[PDB]
Amino acid sequence: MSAIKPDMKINLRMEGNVNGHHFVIDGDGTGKPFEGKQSMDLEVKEGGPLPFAFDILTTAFNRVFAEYPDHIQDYFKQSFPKGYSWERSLTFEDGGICIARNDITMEGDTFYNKVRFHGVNFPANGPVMQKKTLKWEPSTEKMYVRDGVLTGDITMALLLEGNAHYRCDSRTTYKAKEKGVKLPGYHLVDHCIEILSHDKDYNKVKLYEHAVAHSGLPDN
Amino acid sequence: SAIKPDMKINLRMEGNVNGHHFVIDGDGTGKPFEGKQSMDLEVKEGGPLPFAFDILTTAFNRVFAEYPDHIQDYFKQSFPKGYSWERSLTFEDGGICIARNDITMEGDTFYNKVRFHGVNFPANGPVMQKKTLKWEPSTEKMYVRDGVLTGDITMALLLEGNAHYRCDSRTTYKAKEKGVKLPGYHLVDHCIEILSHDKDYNKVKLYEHAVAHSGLPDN
Amino acid sequence: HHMSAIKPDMKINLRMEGNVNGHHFVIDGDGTGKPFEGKQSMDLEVKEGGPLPFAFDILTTAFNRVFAEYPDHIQDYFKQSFPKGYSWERSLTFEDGGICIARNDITMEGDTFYNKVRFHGVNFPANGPVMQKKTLKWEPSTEKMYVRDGVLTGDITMALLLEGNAHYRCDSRTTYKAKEKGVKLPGYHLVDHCIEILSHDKDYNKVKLYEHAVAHSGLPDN
Amino acid sequence: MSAIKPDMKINLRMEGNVNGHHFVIDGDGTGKPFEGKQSMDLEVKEGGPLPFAFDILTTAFNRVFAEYPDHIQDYFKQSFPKGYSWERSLTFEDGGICIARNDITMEGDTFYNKVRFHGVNFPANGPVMQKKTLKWEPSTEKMYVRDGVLTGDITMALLLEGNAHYRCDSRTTYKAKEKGVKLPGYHLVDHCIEILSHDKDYNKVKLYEHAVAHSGLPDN
Ligand SMILES: O=S([O-])[O-]
Ligand SMILES: O=S([O-])[O-]
Ligand SMILES: O=S([O-])[O-]
Ligand SMILES: O=S([O-])[O-]
Repeated sequence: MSAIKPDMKINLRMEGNVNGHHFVIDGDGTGKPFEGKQSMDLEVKEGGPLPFAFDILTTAFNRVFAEYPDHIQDYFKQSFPKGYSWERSLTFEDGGICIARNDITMEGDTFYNKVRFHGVNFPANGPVMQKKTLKWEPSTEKMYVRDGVLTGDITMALLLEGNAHYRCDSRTTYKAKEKGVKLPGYHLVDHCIEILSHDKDYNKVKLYEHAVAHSGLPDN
Repeated sequence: SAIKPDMKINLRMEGNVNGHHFVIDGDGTGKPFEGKQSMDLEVKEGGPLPFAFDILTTAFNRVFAEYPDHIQDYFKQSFPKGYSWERSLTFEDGGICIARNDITMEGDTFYNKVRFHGVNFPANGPVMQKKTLKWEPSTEKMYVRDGVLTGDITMALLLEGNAHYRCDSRTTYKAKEKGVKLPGYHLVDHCIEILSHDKDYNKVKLYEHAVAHSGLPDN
Repeated sequence: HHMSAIKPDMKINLRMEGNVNGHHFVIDGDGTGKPFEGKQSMDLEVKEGGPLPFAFDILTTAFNRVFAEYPDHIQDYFKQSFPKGYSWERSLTFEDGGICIARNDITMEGDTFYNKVRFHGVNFPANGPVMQKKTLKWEPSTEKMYVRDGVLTGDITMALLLEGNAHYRCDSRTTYKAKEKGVKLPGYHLVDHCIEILSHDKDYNKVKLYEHAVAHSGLPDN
Repeated sequence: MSAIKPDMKINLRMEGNVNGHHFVIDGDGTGKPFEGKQSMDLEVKEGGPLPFAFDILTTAFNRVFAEYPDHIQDYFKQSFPKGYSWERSLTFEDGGICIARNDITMEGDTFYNKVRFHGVNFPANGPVMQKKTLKWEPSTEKMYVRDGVLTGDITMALLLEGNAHYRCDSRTTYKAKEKGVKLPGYHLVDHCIEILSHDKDYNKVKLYEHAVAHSGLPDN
């Protein structure tokens, strides 16, 4: 009966374009949906080595991996077996702007992800093209309903070389495939994403994320 | 050393939104180390306010935040000298607000010289029409930007009709005593609430609670 | 410093592949124009994805700055970018959250320019003017051309006229990069724009587009 | 039918607070409304010398000084003799944000301007606090009505040392004092502001503006 199982697999294919540079990246990972933890092994098939910081791709690599408590409606786990899809905009503080789409589907213990990524106006001397990023700092997403659609806004920062921070503002719009899926009320989703390991050219990447939902102070 | 477990709070706030001057006085208390604080507010001039009182609340001290041991408390170490902050509020309908505050301490009480200015609020907007309900809980991102500690918040106002209203805020904190160590990147959980008020919002009770943390998985 | 190889009467060969709100489409373009008068006209034709569930207007500026009246006192970065050609990247930010990215690779071969165009929009509200197709007209705008991070960049403040006398704000930044080296960067200058849909069918499967652009250096010398 | 003379005098006094620095500037000049030109001598009464770039203030130092054609409704000259007021937000690309107000009342032959200005969050090493600005480039104001109010949005740029540019996005709201003043349609207003002369620390500044209203191409 259960559409969401304790241990599930993740199959992902990304096709993208940043500043004209086409790229194709494959993923194959595992995760625990009810614990909000997933890990994935990536491998760029085309366009390696990448000319930009790999970090800007990480959040495009499923909120069905998040620990939802009882008092908050879990929109994403209720979206399967049919699945869902999202759209995202990434506005960086130095002009660089990205859009991204993902169409998620399920078969058995496996999620399938059709991911698209596009970025423009990234300056050559910028920390993205200079590859001076280190990690995404831990963040907190704001979930709320906007125009009948579950939307998530995140203020977010990249750690740069030299104790500097690089600002990125994101908006995601989630839409279930099935009709009649209960939209949740306002809530927060704490995030944490990390590159566990990589080779020199970032042709091989192991990514890990942890996400938890809550109602904020003083409920958490 | 300079901050007692219980403190008194005094706040004078003059402002202008859409050409409307106003003067508000605040007298309340709070326990800094526990991260909680309360305050009674009175519109001594400009009442009744033709705009939603909620936009003023965040202007009405991060020293009232529960900081752990593993995170540098830049605000509690800014005393007895005190500190200042500037702020910019950017609402989604075009309304822009700026604010500043000088925080001092003579004895056991906190003195706050706050100013507030807001422009370009739409007439039928949820602010000038008082369609707001409360500030939804948020998370401030603390990080050093150009040698100055900076807090950025994506906060949302709950409106009437189960709708939310966007506001992006950037605050720059500056300690008076030169030498106060800047903290690393960290988060500050926030929850603000109007506990009680009258019809025309002349007398208002405000309450806050702030907890600092390292985020996942250290929170 | 060399011959632009751009004759006063040029042709345009365009093909756009794009995605908006998950909806995929393919559009082809055929038109003519005069680079020295800063005027051009094109016949668009939705090959795939028709009919478009969104406003056609958001696509129109994606459908070449080589068609702009540049005075000889202002450096014409685009005309001197040929015969090698150039390419641009653009971000479109609407006031309701909708964000578009677009890029065009422009080449010249003989008498005709060629455009490989891509367009991507996200986060448009279901009841916004775009998805409801309540747009009417691109108001005349002025693009601010200047070198930024060693790259010629243009910033505009655009507005769509809606039904009911309302305006739909949009902020656009375009970056321009030449394929050949040695092309001189211009100083700050303005570019006046006026794009207009002259004719179309009901479902906008076939559209007739027109642009007129004139560069200048603002008051008082304009 | 508005009692606006071809040659008018301008009286002005600004009180402001940028970066915590309080200041007072007085202004006295003349202008030609139907030719859209105006000149003004400025004097720093308090706060001198200003620790920030003077250029960020000049845009605040009256749109009746704009040449309007006959096919465009001149909302500003139709607001007198009762006068009008405006509000403005200045958003810079580096985080610096300014608000500004002015109440304009006409007393016979002289225009009076009660101006207020406030600026926050300017980086210590930005071109403003370092005073690296050279001038405002000529721009174009997009006038249109939003929620029953005349509004102008401008993409303007400050020329910096080395011929770099410093972006600023601005929005102004105009409100006539008298009820039922006919709102104009979408039109453009070309601007140029130029500091003609100044003293060492900008305590005395000669300012000039030239504004012309039009309806864009091909009317240009
Ligand atoms: O970033 S780490 O905590 O996964
Ligand atoms: O803690 S308060 O929200 O009751
Ligand atoms: O308008 S002034 O810059 O000649
Ligand atoms: O160029 S005219 O047709 O707007």
